[PDB]
Amino acid sequence: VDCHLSDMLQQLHSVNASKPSERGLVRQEEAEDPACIPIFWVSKWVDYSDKYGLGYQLCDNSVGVLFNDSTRLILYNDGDSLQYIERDGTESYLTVSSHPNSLMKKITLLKYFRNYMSEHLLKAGANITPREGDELARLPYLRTWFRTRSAIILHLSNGSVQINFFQDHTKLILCPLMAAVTYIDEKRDFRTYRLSLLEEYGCCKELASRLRYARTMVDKLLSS
Amino acid sequence: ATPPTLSSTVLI
Repeated sequence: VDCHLSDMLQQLHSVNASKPSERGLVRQEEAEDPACIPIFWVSKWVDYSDKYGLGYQLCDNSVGVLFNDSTRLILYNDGDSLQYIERDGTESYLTVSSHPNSLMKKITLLKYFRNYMSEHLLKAGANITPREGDELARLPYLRTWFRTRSAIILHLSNGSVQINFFQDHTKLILCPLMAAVTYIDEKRDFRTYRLSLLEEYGCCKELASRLRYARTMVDKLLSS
Repeated sequence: ATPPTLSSTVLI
């Protein structure tokens, strides 16, 4: 799931080079694929980077924190099972009930972040139903993230890249393994498209613009 | 309670 950014960059290059909003008749609806709907995405997030780090919630109700020291702590949706990731990327699986005294500080912080998100924030894509075996899938963690004047970029450990636009609340979820893109528009409508089909049928200026922006963002992730 | 730097969409 490492070399996935370069695949995503190639997929984006391909779609953007085809100038999808410049077709004779763009038939975006023909590029839709319900089978390509992602299993995981960031439904909530909090920036506390000045002192602690970034807290986030995934759509399965699991919470995670990417601390300033570049370590990660993830609490599974059961509210007891924990995953701790060191800077090197080494994973450790523990529980709140039987936790090392070494993680007491970081667990307390995660619980504050979890409680903040629950009390204050709206769940993105709350209406989406999970598939028959999705619950057994490996729970991803937040590898890296950054902010711009226009959006927040979230890079997950499973290779997926999420871009949340600030002004209009639109969101992109790029999955390189499925070569697909999920777009959540201003009306909160959730649509998943195959990138090879957007090349074939085209898309609206709105989505085409976000995809050009996404290419710039993926380039930044690769250069970092 | 100190408010965060930024956050996702707040509830209504």
